[PDB]
Amino acid sequence: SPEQTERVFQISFFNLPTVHRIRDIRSEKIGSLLSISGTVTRTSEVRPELYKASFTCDMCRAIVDNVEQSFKYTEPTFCPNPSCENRAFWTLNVTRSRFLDWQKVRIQENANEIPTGSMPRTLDVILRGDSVERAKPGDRCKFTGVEIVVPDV
Amino acid sequence: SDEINELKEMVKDEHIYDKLVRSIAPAVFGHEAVKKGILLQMLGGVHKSTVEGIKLRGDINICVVGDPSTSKSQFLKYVVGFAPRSVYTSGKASSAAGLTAAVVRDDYTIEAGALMLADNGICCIDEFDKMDISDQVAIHEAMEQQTISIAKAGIHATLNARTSILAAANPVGGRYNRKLSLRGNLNMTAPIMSRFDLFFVILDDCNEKIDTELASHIVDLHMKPPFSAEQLRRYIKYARTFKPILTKEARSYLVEKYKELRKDDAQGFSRSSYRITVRQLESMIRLSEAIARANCVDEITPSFIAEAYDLLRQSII
Amino acid sequence: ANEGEEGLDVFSWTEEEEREFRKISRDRGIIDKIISSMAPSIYGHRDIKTAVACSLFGGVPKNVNGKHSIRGDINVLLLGDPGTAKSQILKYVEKTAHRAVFATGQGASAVGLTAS
Amino acid sequence: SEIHVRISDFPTIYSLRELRESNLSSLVRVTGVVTRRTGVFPQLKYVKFNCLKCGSILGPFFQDSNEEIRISFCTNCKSKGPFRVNGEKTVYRNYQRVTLQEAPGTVPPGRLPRHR
Amino acid sequence: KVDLAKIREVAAREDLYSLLARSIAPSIYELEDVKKGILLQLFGGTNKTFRYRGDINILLCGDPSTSKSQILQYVHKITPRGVYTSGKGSSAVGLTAYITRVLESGALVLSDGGVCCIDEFDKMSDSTRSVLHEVMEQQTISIAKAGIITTLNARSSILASANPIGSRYNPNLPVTENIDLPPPLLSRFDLVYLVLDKVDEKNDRELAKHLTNLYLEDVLPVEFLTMYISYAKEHIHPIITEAAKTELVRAYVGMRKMTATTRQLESMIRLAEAHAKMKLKNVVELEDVQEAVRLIRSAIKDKIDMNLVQTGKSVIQRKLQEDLSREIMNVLKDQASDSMSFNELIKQINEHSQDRVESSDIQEALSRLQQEDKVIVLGGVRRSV
Amino acid sequence: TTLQARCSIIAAANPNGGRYNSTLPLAQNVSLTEPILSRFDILCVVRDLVDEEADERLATFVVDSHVRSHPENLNARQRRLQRQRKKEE
Ligand SMILES: Nc1ncnc2c1ncn2[C@@H]1O[C@H](COP(=O)(O)OP(=O)(O)O)[C@@H](O)[C@H]1O
Ligand SMILES: Nc1ncnc2c1ncn2[C@@H]1O[C@H](COP(=O)(O)OP(=O)(O)O)[C@@H](O)[C@H]1O
Ligand SMILES: [Zn+2]
Ligand SMILES: [Zn+2]
Repeated sequence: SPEQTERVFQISFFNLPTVHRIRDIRSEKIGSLLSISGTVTRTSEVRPELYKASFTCDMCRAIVDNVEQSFKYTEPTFCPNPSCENRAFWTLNVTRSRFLDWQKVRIQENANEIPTGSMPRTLDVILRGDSVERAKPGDRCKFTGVEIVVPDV
Repeated sequence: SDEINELKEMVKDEHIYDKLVRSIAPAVFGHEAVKKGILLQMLGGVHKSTVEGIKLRGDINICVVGDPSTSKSQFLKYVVGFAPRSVYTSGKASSAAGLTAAVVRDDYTIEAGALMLADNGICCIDEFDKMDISDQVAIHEAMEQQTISIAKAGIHATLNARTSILAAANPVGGRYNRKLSLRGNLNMTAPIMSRFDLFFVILDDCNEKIDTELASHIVDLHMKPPFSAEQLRRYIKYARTFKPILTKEARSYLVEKYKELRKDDAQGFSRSSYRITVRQLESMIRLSEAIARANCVDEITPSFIAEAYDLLRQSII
Repeated sequence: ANEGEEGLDVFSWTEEEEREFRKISRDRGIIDKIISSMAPSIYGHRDIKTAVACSLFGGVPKNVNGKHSIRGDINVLLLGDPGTAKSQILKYVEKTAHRAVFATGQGASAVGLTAS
Repeated sequence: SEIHVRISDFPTIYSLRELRESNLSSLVRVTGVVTRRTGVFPQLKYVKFNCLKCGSILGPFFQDSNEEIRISFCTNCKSKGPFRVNGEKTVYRNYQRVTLQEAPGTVPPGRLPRHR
Repeated sequence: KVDLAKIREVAAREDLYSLLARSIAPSIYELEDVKKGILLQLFGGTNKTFRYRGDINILLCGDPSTSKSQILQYVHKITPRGVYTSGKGSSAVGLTAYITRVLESGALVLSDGGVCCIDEFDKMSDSTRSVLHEVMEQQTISIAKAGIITTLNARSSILASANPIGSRYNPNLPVTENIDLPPPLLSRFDLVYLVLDKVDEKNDRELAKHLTNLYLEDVLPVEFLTMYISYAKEHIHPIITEAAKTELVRAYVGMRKMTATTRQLESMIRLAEAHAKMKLKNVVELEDVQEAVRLIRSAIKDKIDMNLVQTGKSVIQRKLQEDLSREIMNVLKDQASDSMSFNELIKQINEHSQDRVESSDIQEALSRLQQEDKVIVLGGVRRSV
Repeated sequence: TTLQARCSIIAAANPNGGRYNSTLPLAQNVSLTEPILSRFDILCVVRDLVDEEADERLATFVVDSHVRSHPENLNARQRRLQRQRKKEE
């Protein structure tokens, strides 16, 4: 077994004192530990995220690895070889880079907390790592984790 | 750790059969034979695959016929809320197609029917008499071959649906008539009647003592059991782990008792077996396997086949 | 469900299999062996097994001078009482034929068959 | 000119629902039904191009049938230029995409299929 | 935009029954049994689990000109939770959960513990009857569409108002066969109220005078009713005593030997539970049991003869089967072939056997004989054996 | 479009009333008409007749098949193939 990578430890914090509704979600508490009860409408394909990325320079074949992609696919700017002056045209290393599972499940609030004459508000929930394919659509279910904000890619 | 010792003290009991036929549906008063049949549906037979590729049904299908106040639907609620992978449905209609897979424009896709959602489980069907003719001809393949084959427009497939059927069908035209035959009171035809494993006729008789005891019992569940539900589930799953095997004397008793069954169904001059078929022979071997699973033994005694023939003799009249 | 056929094409053959075919084809009574071996899990029904063997092997389609066409396949109807294992023969032909399509009841449309 | 090998009977069968990140860059055995099949298309097995400003030609690069070969520069000039296919050495191979939907008897009952 | 002592002071009065009975519908003077049935639906039974539904169900059978949609509007305004909908307006799977755009679900799950008031209840489609069958029985809707399986708790009390076909209907022949609704729905309604009545010029002058008194001139308040139901439904938990079960079982014995089912008994149980919920005593006394027996007795005033089957039709079907067997025997004596045309044989059977009946009854008896396999049908052709 | 569908059609039908009548001809036994019956080359009629000895051998065969097809009856795959061939001989 020659291939040995760093283990991607995932930390799960459950049993919060309170649970939030989708209607109760405000933007003042992003990056905070929240628990949300809801019903999944549809689930997405278990797809690979580019978690840790490695790239090669096309000029001098220098290697830059551990590039982190937050929300868009990014390439390194400065070539680490001081003799080379490359700025663009970086080739991705598919084998060397480390990937993670991704799933985007879309949830809405339950029919018990839906008020009179309202369409249900929706929310996208990201499952990564071990938690992929755990939630099936149409189930009353509680997700505990992080409220995040995503930009227009 | 304690549950395996509890299971060990279950399997060494002297009267396992009576405890298991009394533990099924404790809220429902009476009808111990229907509880025995429902228990045998929860245990069931073993699936067999012949080396010629021919599949043999291991599932058990009960039809319960009775007056409009006989707690057939209470049995249906008990089986749905108790047994895993169980689906309640109405036989008359449902949203889109019920009990059948439907094609949907979105290019067509398959919506699973209530038979498909009860995969390796129990599909409790209410109002089974007024079911649709497409549902009739899909059930005609769905019981035995355990598949529904749909070839519509651009999409063709076969869909495996391993499902044991519990149905509760009211007699058409009112209550059950005791003078008529059991075939006369139901809307089903011959082949779908022969596809059912066993039948249970229950009547709403009008006597003083039975009515007073039933009424006191049903008010005794309003603000007033040999095995618990988890205990029953553990023992039933342990019986599902058993795969019983036959003996030679069991084969001899089964062929002689199939001779006795085949003799007694003669329709006079026509020499026609209107109800007793080979499906009754597969019914007897499935009920013998279920009863051998009930006592948690690996072999079928000829007494088990005798009890199975007693069950078919109760269902035949 | 059988995991014993190891290969990309189950209906393919090797040269030794062709030699065994030529060996067993010259045996007198191979017709009765094929008929008795067709659906082995079903007892009796010699007419059914013979008709299924005839439909499964089939005749020869003919083209006369580029002007006339003769159908070569054989279509077999099984009419019978329930509980006579009519559908298990159909499932055996599904296992046995090189290409096999199934349809039943109201679930087969007019354009689910033919083409749409 | 070239021979190809079809590897048969991989002992691990993975459905489309069970594919994860650990199975990338590896052989997978997938059961599924084909719904959409495109036509036969010729594809350049080796792509080569002519730089217009320089006399040197770009070397032939093998096509991986996933993404086009990214031409950052030329072998004589270190900048992008006009590139078009030379007829000196061209090799064509067949290419066809199929939409492999999961089989409806394989999926959990009532769920959605997966497309790869 | 745009305490509980008031509950306790009317809880101690002994005249709160007629007070709340005239408070719910002050405009309608008659049908006090109808308003007390709707009142006991607002109170309802307790949610029991170990599950049985505690809510009573009311179907109003009456003429459209007789005021019933006013009562539906009033029970909509009184209730804390509840939705008024029209039967002609919503059908198919509209009243239950349907996939749109998300899952936009209907009123049968949005009104948990409340009243769903369906006007023009005769125009339910067959899919909607099948949905409503598990609404009454399972108190839980369940669908499986677009990869979404949902099992949603209905737990709703239904109030329906039905329309007879065309004219008002005579009381001599039973009214239930006029109503287009299937008898599986009628067997699950706890209370049916015949709103049909005839003019007798007694209070119709009073109705016209007080109806014009809103033009000539300009009991508990509705908000007090709303908080009273909201306090009674969750903060009050009645219990069943061992004493009242004896009067319950002898009342059921009296009903059965008069005609009754065990659904009627369990309706008495939940009705007495709802009356104890109204009285805020947290105990089921004697009096609510006899009140529930009286109300269900008045409902059955209007061997159960359900499934839209009267025993006279149930015996004349077999009589026509015997007459068709005799006609087939006469045809077999006349000719060797037993196959005959349906119209000519039906006309001969109608002319020769007995008085004139429907032509559908003879072919229904022949379909019965198809089920018993005595006679074979082709198509038509009817071959006797 | 003139497609080719060289199909061998194997159909399984039922008689009228659920059971075949031996004293009646084939035409009113089936719900099929003359042209759909006319293309079919071999039409196998099966009658479930009660016999004192055919039911015996049929019952013995079916019970022995249920015994034989039960799951509880040099490597693993080689001996599995060997015992499957021994079972099917
Ligand atoms: N013997 C009994 N024991 C317990 N409950 C009963 C019994 N008989 C009737 N019931 C109650 O009465 C109801 C009878 O309804 P049921 O006969 O199932 O209607 P249907 O015949 O239309 O399905 C059930 O819900 C059940 O709770
Ligand atoms: N030799 C046989 N003759 C008749 N039936 C058999 C025989 N062997 C097995 N069977 C039974 O026939 C059943 C399948 O019958 P099927 O073809 O579905 O009936 P139908 O002909 O009404 O469709 C199987 O469950 C099997 O147990
Ligand atoms: Zn560089
Ligand atoms: Zn260049």
